[PDB]
Amino acid sequence: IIGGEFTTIENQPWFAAIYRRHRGGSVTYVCGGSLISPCWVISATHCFIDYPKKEDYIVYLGRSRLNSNTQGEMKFEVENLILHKDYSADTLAHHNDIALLKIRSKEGRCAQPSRTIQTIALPSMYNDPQFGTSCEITGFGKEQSTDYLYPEQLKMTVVKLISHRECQQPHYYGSEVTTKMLCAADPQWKTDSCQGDSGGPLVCSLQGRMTLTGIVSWGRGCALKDKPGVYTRVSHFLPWIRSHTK
Amino acid sequence: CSWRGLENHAAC
Repeated sequence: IIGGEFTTIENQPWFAAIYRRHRGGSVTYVCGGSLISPCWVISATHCFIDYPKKEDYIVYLGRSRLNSNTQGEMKFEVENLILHKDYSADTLAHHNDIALLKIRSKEGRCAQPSRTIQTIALPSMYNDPQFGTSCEITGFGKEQSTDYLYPEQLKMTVVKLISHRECQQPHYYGSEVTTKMLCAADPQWKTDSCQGDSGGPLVCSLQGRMTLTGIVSWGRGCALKDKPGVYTRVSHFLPWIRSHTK
Repeated sequence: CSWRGLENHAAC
């Protein structure tokens, strides 16, 4: 998250911190995800597309910190790593950039809702907030494009939903942005999701309800003028989410 | 690769 603010998982308790175990045992942060049900973390396929082996993944819920334990955090293996079969990613856009991680602790349990572990409502289908709506994005992604490190501390920021019209403008993303994506950016482009925020939630309040409107998917750079964050428009993937979480 | 979309990518 470029700019925005540090936060803790209490402020995004559906936020799933998804890591990959490497051969050699190193565990790197992959992406955010959002707990959309106790067993289901939704994230971005691109986060996993190159390493689709579920066994490599560790999902934490209740994690406010990237490389240290957060009290009450839950560690999950990924029982199912469901990538969107229509995922595509050239050039820039990541299409159908949505992934489901069925999470299962070593105790065979899903997320146990706690102060730090909560699900995020999926939007009702094709029900997204209007452009200009401020939504939050959360992640452990880079705080600066040029950063090598991810923040240790979860961050959130607020970006405003950008209309598809605005976002497909050539000087934005042209046709890279689809209706299955939501662009969001800061008006000053000063804050944004960034690398490592992928998969994470774009949460809007569709009034009254914190709603997983978007999944951090892609963008050119981060907090780059005319380059919004692009989010998988979750409300356009409910059938897919439904058909895969049943 | 320094971009969202290439997290956890083989290259990158």
